[PDB]
Amino acid sequence: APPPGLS
Amino acid sequence: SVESSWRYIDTQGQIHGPFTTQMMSQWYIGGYFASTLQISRLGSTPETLGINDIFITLGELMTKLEKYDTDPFTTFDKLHV
Repeated sequence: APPPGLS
Repeated sequence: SVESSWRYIDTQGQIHGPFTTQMMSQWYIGGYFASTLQISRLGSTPETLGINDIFITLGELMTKLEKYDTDPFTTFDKLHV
């Protein structure tokens, strides 16, 4: 599951 | 035995963290981090690479280590903490 603030 | 805490700056310039080496490792292995991502090791303990509390790109962290195993974060703690 992705790190906050990065997509 | 110490584990590092890390921060990073997103593209909107917001600072996220502190996140542990293990967490950072997982995200790295997940393929979530760009080499241009600005990251920082928090100066919680001494360390031999010389990166405490500075902001450098992930790509630059790796040029400094000159070798990584599964990820630069785990490598750092193993080799420099």
